[PDB]
Amino acid sequence: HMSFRDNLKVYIESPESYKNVIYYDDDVVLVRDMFPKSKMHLLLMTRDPHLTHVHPLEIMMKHRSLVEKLVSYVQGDLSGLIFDEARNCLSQQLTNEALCNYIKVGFHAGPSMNNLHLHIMTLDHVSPSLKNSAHYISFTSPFFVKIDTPTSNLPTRGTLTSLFQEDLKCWRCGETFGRHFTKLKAHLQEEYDDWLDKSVSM
Ligand SMILES: [Zn+2]
Repeated sequence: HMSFRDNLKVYIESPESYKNVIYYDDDVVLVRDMFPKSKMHLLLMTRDPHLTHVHPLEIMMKHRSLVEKLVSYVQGDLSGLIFDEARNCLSQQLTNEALCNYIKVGFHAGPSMNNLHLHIMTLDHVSPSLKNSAHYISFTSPFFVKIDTPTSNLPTRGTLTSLFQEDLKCWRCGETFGRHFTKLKAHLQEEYDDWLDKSVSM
């Protein structure tokens, strides 16, 4: 397991060693992504050696126990922690109320790291580390498998390549930008400021 794709393995082996880790116990580790693709971008990782290397699509289909445990952490145990993190990344003026509708949770259909990781992130996609269409698309299309996706609605592996070829479009308003990733980025910034302006008075 010496591929760079195995680099997450350190967080579940020795979570006590990394400042990036904001919660762990015997079962899971909540860690900040080192290349955040939104203002807040966290990963929830199982520490189970027999689950960490299972593909997320096989997890969704055949490991509901784990799915339910992860959800219980996100929506229960760690909810307050995640909202506080969001306030640190966005604005302290934001309520859990407003943040709840500004966060998404799910797996990549074709992860790039080998250890199972659930993405927990704000919707903005305003971040320096979002650098190409593939990044953006991987979070705003069916390639992002929302944790509440029914098994019957899981994406087909074969058809996954075609998503990354399509014009860029804003997730919030649907405006398209062709392949002008740079124009998309400027617009995402505009969308975030708008959401933030509306939301801080609430
Ligand atoms: Zn828009």
